[PDB]
Amino acid sequence: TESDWGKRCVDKFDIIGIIGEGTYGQVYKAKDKDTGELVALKKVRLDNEKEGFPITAIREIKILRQLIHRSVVNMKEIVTDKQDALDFKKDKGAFYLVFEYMDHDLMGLLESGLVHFSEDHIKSFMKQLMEGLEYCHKKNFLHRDIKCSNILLNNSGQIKLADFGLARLYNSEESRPYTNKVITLWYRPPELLLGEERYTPAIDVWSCGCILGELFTKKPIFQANLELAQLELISRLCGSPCPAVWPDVIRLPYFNTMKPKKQYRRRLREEFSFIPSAALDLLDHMLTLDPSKRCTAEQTLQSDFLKDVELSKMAPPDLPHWQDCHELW
Amino acid sequence: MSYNYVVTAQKPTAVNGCVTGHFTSAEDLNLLIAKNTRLEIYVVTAEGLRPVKEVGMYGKIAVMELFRPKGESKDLLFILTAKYNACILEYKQSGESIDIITRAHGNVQDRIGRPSETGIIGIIDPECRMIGLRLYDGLFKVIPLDRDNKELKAFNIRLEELHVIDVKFLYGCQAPTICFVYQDPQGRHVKTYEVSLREKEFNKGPWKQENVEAEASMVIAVPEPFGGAIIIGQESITYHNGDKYLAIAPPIIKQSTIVCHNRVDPNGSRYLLGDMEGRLFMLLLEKEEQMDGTVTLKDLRVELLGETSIAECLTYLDNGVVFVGSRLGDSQLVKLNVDSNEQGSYVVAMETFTNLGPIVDMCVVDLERQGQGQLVTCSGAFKEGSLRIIRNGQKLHIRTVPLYESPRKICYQEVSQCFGVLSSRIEVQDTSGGTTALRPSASTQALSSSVSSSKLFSSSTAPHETSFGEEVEVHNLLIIDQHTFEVLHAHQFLQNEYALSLVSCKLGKDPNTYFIVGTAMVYPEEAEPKQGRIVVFQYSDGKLQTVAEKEVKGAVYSMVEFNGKLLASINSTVRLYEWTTEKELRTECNHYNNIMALYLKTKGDFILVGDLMRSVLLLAYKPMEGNFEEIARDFNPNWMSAVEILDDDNFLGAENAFNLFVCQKDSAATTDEERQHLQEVGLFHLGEFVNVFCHGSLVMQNLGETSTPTQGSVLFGTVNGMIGLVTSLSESWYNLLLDMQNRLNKVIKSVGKIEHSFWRSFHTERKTEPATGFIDGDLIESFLDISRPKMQEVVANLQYDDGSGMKREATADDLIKVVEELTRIH
Amino acid sequence: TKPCWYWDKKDLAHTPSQLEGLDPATEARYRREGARFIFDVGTRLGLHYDTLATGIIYFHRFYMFHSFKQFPRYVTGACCLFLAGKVEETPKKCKDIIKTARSLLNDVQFGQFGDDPKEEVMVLERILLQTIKFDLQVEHPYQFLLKYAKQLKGDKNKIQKLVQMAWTFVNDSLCTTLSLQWEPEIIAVAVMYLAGRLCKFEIQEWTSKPMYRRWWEQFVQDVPVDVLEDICHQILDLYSQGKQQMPH
Ligand SMILES: O=C(CCn1cnc2ccccc2c1=O)Nc1ccc(Br)cn1
Repeated sequence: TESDWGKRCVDKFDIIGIIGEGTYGQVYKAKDKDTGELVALKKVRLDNEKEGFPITAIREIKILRQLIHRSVVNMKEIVTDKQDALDFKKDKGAFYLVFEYMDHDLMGLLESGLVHFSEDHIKSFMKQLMEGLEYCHKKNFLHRDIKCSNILLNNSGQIKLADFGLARLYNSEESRPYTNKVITLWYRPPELLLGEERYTPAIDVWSCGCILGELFTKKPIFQANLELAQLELISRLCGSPCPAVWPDVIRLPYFNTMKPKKQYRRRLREEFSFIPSAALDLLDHMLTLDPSKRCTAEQTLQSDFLKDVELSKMAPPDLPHWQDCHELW
Repeated sequence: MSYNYVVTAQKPTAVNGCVTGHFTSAEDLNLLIAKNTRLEIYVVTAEGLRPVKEVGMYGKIAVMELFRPKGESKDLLFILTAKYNACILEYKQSGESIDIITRAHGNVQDRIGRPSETGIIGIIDPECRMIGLRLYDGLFKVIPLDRDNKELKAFNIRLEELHVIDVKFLYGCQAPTICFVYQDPQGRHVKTYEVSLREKEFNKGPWKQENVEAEASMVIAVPEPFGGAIIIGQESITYHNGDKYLAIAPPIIKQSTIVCHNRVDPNGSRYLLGDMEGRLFMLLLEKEEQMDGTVTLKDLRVELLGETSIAECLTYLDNGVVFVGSRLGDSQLVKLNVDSNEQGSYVVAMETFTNLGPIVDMCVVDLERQGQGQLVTCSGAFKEGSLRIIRNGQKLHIRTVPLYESPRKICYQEVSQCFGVLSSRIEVQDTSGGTTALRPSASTQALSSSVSSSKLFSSSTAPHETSFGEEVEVHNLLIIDQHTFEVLHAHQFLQNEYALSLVSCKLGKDPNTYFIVGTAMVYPEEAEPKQGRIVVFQYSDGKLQTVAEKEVKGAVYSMVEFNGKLLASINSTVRLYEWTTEKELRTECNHYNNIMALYLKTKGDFILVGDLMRSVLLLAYKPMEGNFEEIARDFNPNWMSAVEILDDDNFLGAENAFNLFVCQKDSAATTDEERQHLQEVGLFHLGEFVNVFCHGSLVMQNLGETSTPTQGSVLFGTVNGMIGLVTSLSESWYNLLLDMQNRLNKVIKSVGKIEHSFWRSFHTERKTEPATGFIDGDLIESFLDISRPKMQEVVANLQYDDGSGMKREATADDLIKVVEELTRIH
Repeated sequence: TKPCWYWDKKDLAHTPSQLEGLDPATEARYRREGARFIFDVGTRLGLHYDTLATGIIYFHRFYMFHSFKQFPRYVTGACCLFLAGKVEETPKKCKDIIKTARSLLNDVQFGQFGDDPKEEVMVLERILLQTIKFDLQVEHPYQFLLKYAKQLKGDKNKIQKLVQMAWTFVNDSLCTTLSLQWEPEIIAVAVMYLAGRLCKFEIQEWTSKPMYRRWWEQFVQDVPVDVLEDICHQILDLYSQGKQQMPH
């Protein structure tokens, strides 16, 4: 049956190439021999056998077989190398996680400078992203690594979230100890810079807000190399963490340790005065310092910016593919 | 890691901007010409220009303007680089000693902002109270020009109009006032605002908004005798001042797009206008004095003067002389006469300044057998198109071969003593239903000619409607003699067929040497071409014959010969074809993991692929198996302009952001993932757009001419005409030259006080990384031009390594010999 | 889409082990020992109750597809717990599971781990994952016992006694094949039903529908008493066979 995973062989896919270096193994583009469907295979290596199957892949197998949303990538199945060993002890073959192939990733589109997003594109993009994030948050899952690389985009304009290797369950009742440094610094929330370890699902909202801003500048907002400098950049824009705007900031471990040069005032609306108002309000609320005052995913969908976006009229990005080959004089 | 060296053989020749004024002395008339990273200062004589000084800057010159604030005897210069380095400069001369003073300096980049579509704009107030900069959408940056702002610190005013086309500071206003054409969903509009330094905001402007031509392109600030502004479009010119509104729409300007404007008469009576077909116009302001004593603008008139080179910038010097600064063709000095000549023209040519123009492609051939080597370049665009033969005979000797059409790719066939050049010319849909060329050109002046008869796409049934006046490209293969450069033959490709790739090779067991062209069927409807052909030609006995054609389902962007087989990139696919005994192409193997395979290079059984967004991929042919294998891919997202193979392990690439990088196989085989990673090992900001990498040198190296520390010779051509050389170094030689750079940067004074380390830092809108693995040869070759006190200062405490003597001190004279050796590679 | 993990009691006479000559009593014994081994090792390691149950469910499912004579049970158990820890985010190092396994097993039993205990366990993970068809997410009777108990309103002491007794019945049911016969939701109801009968409580009165004598129907649709009683019969059989008695 379709459900009997782990048995079908990777012979069933013609490997096209390598689409990236992954955490537990390389990711390959491939074509299904039977159906012709283009897929993506993530290689899982148990040959290290320090801790057997890596947990990063276990989380992605556990969570993505539960999550069914248009803006959440679908794991189609899991296939294996020809074992070629009667004895299971000898077998060191790897496992491949089958996923739907996505034509592009946001980082690739923005980094090459090849795309332009109009307001209506950003609306369609952010509605899908935040709807998917809502589905996940309502299911008590935290992505914990939202970055432009992890946001896949099909040429039609469909957005799918895809790197659930650092994703874990969230309980609003029992606060649990967690791994503090879980997001990329450019997209990391101020709470995780000051070391909450008791992070809320509003860590993922901060990341998406950085992307919202980035889609309007074509450049990331808080680009830094070290944790303190990021807090400085965030503070220059959002204001310095102070108990007046974030009363529980004093409880965070590194609040006294890590301090910005000044107690900066918030200038987010001034430095983003070139953004539409509906979006500026979305950005201002998403980039709120206090995670308990930061907006939820649902609240973003019930905003003037995204409320009335109709996703039937999806908006493909510009994605020029001709006459960019030869530059115009 | 890897160690490489980049030197500039020919400096940028394209004119990026020109201004006039009184910069060197309050008395002299100056002409400042800006080429990418280079500033040339001239003095205007009765015969021509007298050069006085040339400086380099560690930045691309984006803004260049002369101004004279109250209290100064002479004009000062503002230059803003494309990396947002701002400065105010002064000329100072002490007898024979000429130097450039940095009066103020600063970087005006904002942490947050969206770069504007129409690029950086810089303007200065007529009272020199402020410098205006339009860097980002929705913001106006005002630098106060007070004696106290030497850090050039500035403030941003919020601008409601997000899409600004052009802006100027207007004349004759009670307060500093700006006139800007902007675009919103309702069309284009002209609007005015006043600028308050005291309030640091905009106040309501003097004259009302008028909605203007949809393609309104340029704003002219007319001087006080008239006041107000002129707006130049595609079809009409309009003057707006207060309630006064004029509009002239002469049919002559509708023909070609107007790109530049300059003021002839300081009163504003006469302005010069230029268009993309080289036509030079005179715009005339017809005055009318009322009894009030007031002078009003009565009417506008446009008069055609003649033809110049397609010009980026124009400047009127004095008497009848105008300087035509060209980016696409040779810059010129032309004299305007009051009486027309017998052909009806008022423009006569005085001087021609060589511009290698956009170097679209190039080939290195030893045509004269001098053992040296010569460079034939595909240079120029449109009517300014030419082939340029360059030899390193101390200057570069440059022969020019005018084509009057755009050259695209060049290859050399020695068996036939000729060159193959792909070209495209512009024809316009005419009343016949066909098209008519604007001027005769190489593809029409060939001795013999042919037109493709292929019926591959002739089934059509796909409608493409034509409107009279629309442009089309007509693509040709030109056969050009290597000695006379006579166009011996020209083959016109099918309608709507673009020629993209050319190779001269022998294939398989075929004795005949062929010309192979790759094409793409381009329709204005298609996002990516879906039809194309690879056609084989034989140039024999003065006629080109059509040996065979292969239909492909895409554009063949690049073709390269692979050990008697044909390697071609069709859209995302990389393919290897075999040449059969039946003289047809047969596919052997394919590779499909590409977004768009734009560039191909080979070495042995290894192939380097250049992608639109996925950087560089090393692919290998497995002869035992008859297929392709992916050896290693670079996973950093870069938009490629050209790729080259340096050696079996190092690979060179050029980014669309004016950056260079080198990738090496990890050469450590602990894991399969490590091998399949191309590690960015060298990063460098060149400052030029590299279209072509070509292996070779123009220097004479046979029969014992002394070789150098550097190994290899890759020549590169760029859009601004710069030609350069990339070569490799040993670890020991790099560290010596790198340590010396750090010493030279502390000693050498930069124009604008721009940090050299900053200038060469890898730079995109999203990244800035410090340079790695590359030695700026132009810094090294500058050691020979610094004064002796400075030379000895540089060599203090300098130690060599990995040599006959592990640690050896350096004297100034030792390095003078080393650098002089390095001057021989270029 | 998703696999089916439930069989009929009658189907358990045709397990791989039964067909290799193992009798029903012996396989039942092996199942209890393996489950209790998983429970005891993990309790010593401080593992959450869900982590213990997930390992036990992996164990029970495994021996519906393989024979006890070819896969030593305490190795299988240790491997299940090791994987369960990674699935449920309560991870343990394999060496630590082996260490604890030695303490609780006699020398003959630890012989099943062969010359290299860690290797025998780590190697089995590949077979475990393929056997469980990579369906790692499991739901357990505990969450439903609490979800349903939260909707009961009444004497706190009387309801808490119901919950704890039922909770004990859940822990006990992990030693049986009930995990392979009935969804967890039904198990939670069944144990509530059993505790009520034993405590002489009428749970109907604490529900939102006090005259709905079939109170479980508002939590689990389509469950006949036939089922809830078969489950009760199976749970109490463990107590009667053993020397242990109902908790009350
Ligand atoms: O990575 C993509 C988008 C295309 N892409 C992105 N980066 C590349 C880098 C190098 C070479 C090719 C590619 C390339 O083709 N899609 C994807 C990723 C994970 C899953 Br699961 C499903 N789809």
